[PDB]
Amino acid sequence: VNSLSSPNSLFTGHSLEVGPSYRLIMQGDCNFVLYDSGKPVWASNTGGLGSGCRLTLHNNGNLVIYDQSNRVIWQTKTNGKEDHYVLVLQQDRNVVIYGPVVWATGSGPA
Amino acid sequence: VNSLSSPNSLFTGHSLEVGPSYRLIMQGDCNFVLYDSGKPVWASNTGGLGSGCRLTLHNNGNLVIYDQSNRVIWQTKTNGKEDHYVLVLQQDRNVVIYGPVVWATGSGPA
Ligand SMILES: CO[C@H]1O[C@H](CO)[C@@H](O)[C@H](O)[C@@H]1O
Ligand SMILES: CO[C@H]1O[C@H](CO)[C@@H](O)[C@H](O)[C@@H]1O
Repeated sequence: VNSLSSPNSLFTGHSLEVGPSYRLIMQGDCNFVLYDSGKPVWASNTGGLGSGCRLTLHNNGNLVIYDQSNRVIWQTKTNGKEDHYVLVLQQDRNVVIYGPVVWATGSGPA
Repeated sequence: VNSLSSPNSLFTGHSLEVGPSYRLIMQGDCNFVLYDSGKPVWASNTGGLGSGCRLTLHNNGNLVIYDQSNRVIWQTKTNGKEDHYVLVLQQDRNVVIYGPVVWATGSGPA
C-alpha cells in the first residue's frame, strides 16, 4: 500500500511503498524516513527522539508522530476543515497530504 | 500501487490494488470496476461502450473515462479549484478522490 487515510496510523516498523525503490517508513527509532533504493531522501529528522512511535493523519489534515508516551514529537501543523484526508507516497516520489473529500464511491468502509 | 494522482491516467488493463482482495481496474471493454475477491462491488457501468479506454484524474478534481476516440464516456463532474488531486482505493474498500494539496515533502517529482 502507498497511502494512509485519516484517521488511521502507520505503526512502528511499517511503511508505505511504491515499487521498486520507494519506501516511506515509520521507524522503530521514531524517525519518519523516505528511502530511495536504500538512500534517505527525506525525513522528519526525529530519530532517537523516542521509540514505539506511530504516524497519524487526522481527519482535519494534521499529520503527527506520537512517541510511546503518546506525546507529539513532530507535526505538519496543517489543521483545516474537519472531514477526511489521505497521505500518499507517489510514483513521482513526492509524499503528499490531500483533502478534503471531493468524491467517493461509497464502496467502503466494508 | 493503490492511488492515481492528477493529472495522470490509469490505462487499459491496468489497475489499483490493495492486497489481497481489492482490485480497481480500467478494463479493456471500457468498464471501470472494483472487484472484491473476484466479485464486482462497484463500477462506472460503462462496459461495452468503447475500447482502449483510460481513466484520468484532472488537476481540478474531475475524474473521467475516455474512449479510444478520446471522447468522454463517463465522469464524476467534480470540477473544483485548479491544483492537484489523488484517487485512492483504500484498505477499507472505499474509492475516494481527495484534494486539493494540504502539504507536501517536495521529495518529488524526481
Ligand atoms: C465516511 O468515511 C468514509 O468515507 C469517506 C469519503 O466519503 C472516506 O474519506 C473515509 O476514509 C471513509 O472511507
Ligand atoms: C507540483 O506538483 C507536484 O507536487 C504536488 C504537491 O505540491 C503534487 O500534488 C503533485 O502530484 C506533484 O508531485
